[PDB]
Amino acid sequence: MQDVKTYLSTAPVLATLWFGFLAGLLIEINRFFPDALVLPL
Amino acid sequence: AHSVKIYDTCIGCTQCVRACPTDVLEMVPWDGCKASQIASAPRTEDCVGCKRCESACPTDFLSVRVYLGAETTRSMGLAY
Amino acid sequence: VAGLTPCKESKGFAKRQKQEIKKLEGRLKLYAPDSAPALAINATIEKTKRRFEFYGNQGLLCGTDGLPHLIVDGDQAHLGEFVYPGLVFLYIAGWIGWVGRAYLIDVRTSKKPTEKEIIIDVPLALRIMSKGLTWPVAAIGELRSGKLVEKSSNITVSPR
Amino acid sequence: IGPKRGSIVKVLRRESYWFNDTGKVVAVDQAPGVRYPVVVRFDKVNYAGVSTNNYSPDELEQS
Amino acid sequence: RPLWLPGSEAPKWLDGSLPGDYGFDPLDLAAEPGRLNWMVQAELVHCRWAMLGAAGIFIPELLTKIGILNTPSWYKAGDATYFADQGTLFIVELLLMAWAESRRWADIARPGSVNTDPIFPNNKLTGTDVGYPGGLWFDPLGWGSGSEDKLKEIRTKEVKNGRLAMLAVLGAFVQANVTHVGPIDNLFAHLADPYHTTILQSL
Amino acid sequence: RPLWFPGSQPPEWLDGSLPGDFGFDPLGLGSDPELLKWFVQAELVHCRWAMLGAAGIFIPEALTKAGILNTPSWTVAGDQQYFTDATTLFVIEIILFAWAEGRRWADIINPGCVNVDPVFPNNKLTGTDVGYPGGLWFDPLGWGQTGDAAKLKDLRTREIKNGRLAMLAVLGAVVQANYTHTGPIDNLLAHLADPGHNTIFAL
Ligand code: CLA
Ligand SMILES: CC1=C[C@H](O)CC(C)(C)[C@H]1/C=C/C(C)=C/C=C/C(C)=C/C=C/C=C(C)/C=C/C=C(C)/C=C/C1=C(C)C[C@H](O)CC1(C)C
Ligand code: SF4
Repeated sequence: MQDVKTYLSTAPVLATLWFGFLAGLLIEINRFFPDALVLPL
Repeated sequence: AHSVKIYDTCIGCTQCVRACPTDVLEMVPWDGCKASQIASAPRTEDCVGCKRCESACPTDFLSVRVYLGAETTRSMGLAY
Repeated sequence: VAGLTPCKESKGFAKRQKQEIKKLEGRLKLYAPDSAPALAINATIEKTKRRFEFYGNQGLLCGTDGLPHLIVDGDQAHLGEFVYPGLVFLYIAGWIGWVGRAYLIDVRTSKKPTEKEIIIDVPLALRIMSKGLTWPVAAIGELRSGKLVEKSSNITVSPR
Repeated sequence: IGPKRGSIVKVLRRESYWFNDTGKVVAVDQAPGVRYPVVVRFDKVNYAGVSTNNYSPDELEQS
Repeated sequence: RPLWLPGSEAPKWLDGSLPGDYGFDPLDLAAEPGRLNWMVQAELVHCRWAMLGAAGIFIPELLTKIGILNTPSWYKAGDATYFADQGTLFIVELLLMAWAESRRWADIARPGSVNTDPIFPNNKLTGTDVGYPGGLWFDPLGWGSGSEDKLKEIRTKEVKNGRLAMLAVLGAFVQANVTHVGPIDNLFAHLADPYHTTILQSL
Repeated sequence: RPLWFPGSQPPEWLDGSLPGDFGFDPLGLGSDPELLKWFVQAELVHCRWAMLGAAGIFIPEALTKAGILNTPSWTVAGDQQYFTDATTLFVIEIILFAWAEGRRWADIINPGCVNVDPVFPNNKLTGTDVGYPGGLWFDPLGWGQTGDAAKLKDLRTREIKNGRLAMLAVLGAVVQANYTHTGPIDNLLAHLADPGHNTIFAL
């Protein structure tokens, strides 16, 4: 974890973990709030 | 043919001569560096123009500089 | 506005709702009514009917094509088409731009500044990703204090 | 000659990659006749990949 | 001193002199030199406008619930007619806000400069600290002077009552947006069924 | 020193100083000393929540089978209707555990800082180790504060090993409900009748 977490903090893994979370969030926004063309707020 | 010019920023690192594939460059004595030598191009008519010397020059910006001018059968690299 | 009828009273927008369910109802005719693929088309129809009842209730403008058009001029009726989600976007996009700028300042004053960009320091990153919440007050604050911009005497400029 | 060894200088040479960039002086040659005696080391490489270059004292100022 | 978070180091800019200092700058919005002078003046108008805001949002609505004023709700008070036009009262306010805030703007920029009267210069404000304009027009009872330990307590009481009013007024705003009921009735609907009148039930 | 794998050499990071240390680290995730103190703190609240979990899964369902109580099964206990809705039961609990675990978050980061009661400063916790807070609210009998360290380590070892049996049990109750669709007390009595056949391979 002095070097395992260093590998986990690298540029491709952190891009995979962020965009996995980012596309995971935007899909789950698009399930409970789908077809969103106009922001009502 | 091609005009190879050496400027006073040269440190005499000799690697422009070592990268030369047609024996254009040679190291002459000089008083402007720690190595006390600068490059020169006496056989610049034999220059193909490949700029291997410019790729091997560590000085920023380059001390050896090759200007592609009139091209003859020396600087075209032909065998026919 | 701009020759566009509202979508709640548009006959072309109601025609597209009619011909979309009818396309999905004819897809439902070749399945059993309690089958698993028929539940997906039944959920598709309720997703379609939720969509058309949402577009008409937001004051969207529908043209002669029966399609909702966005007015991006800054109309008081049409704020949620461009102005409201644009300010929502620029806050999020400025959040990305402020925590990436503040990370580079935090790693430029380090021992090996290039190893902190291939290997992103997550305790250093996550302590300023929270700090990107209040970024218009920190970007114009750095603009007014002169820390946002660099003077041109310390900027690498290609020669003329 | 030179400003100082181990000092921070800014390059005034137009054709260098490190123009208006902070550099650290590592060696100044005190031999007469040398055109570019001050050896400045930079934290960033150029396109050739090197960070060591020789400049005259007229092309540097202390910053 | 007590802090906003136990076990957390206080920031170097918030040193504990300022009344109401609990080391609460997690996002570093007052780090810069010369910036914390602007953010106290910003806190002081916002806290005093919110205590003016909370006395006009909750107190006339509470007395409407008792029924001794019959004042309309604050979010429908812009639709109410008066002796003046509602659009006209905006610009007459910001001509009077152009005077009152620009006199306040010069006090933050150049302290000790605009304490004198523009017309009759014998009338001078007795306030010494920035943001505390002591004088006959603003502090006629003379409660803003005394010992520094005594003055820090009453300046701590402005902002602790002021930060509550800011949270209050920000609460009434969102309550009137998603529930469309005035906030004294939101309190009285929370003392009847507290577990069924919650922000998740009101969405 | 008892060890999980008696031929194996124990790891360097597991020196036996921790309670319940048997050298079990084949993946070596506790190699970092800073991450080991976090994982011991993670294992403590995992142990005590599972023992509190096992007393709400296996204790009242044994009383449900014996007819002592008419409580529902643990899988369908959240589906039941209460006086507070289960969506807004969470945000009451989340608010109440932002003070319970958020103040516990400071003790892991900064030891000896949240041991003083903020409302009344005279009240304090009689605890010196991270993860064992002590005081009247958490150790009212004083058994966890002993002068001798060998008995104190064994009692903390007794706490861990009672915990990790329940973390097998609550995980065991989860997979039994997913596989058998039956309460784990009823899975025990089905297994106590014919243990040769009534197993995971009974399908
Ligand atoms: C505290 C630990 C514990 C205990 C005592 C039980 C007990 C029981 N389980 Mg089991 N189980 C456990 C955890 C536990 N399990 C775990 C962690 C899992 C997830 C893999 C499951 C998943 C599981 C399934 C899916 C099923 C059972 C079933 C059963 C019963 C039949 C035995 C069998 O087939 O075992 C199967 C055992 C396993 C799959 C895992 C082995 C259990 C642990 C990890 C090993 C032993 C630990 C420890 C030494 C036990 C001490 C016992 C001591 C108190 C006497 C029996 C009553 C079956 C049933 O309902 O019977 C009718 C059933 O179908 N178990
Ligand atoms: C250490 C190690 C070493 C190296 O590292 C490697 C490895 C292998 C990785 C390792 C190991 C690991 C493991 C074994 C793990 C596991 C864990 C678990 C299972 C946990 C649980 C844990 C668990 C837990 C907490 C639990 C909890 C519980 C709860 C809350 C419950 C609750 C409840 C109740 C009461 C009843 C009701 O009616 C319902 C409910 C509501 C449901
Ligand atoms: S490679 Fe460049 S610096 Fe080296 S001797 Fe040749 S011209 Fe001079």
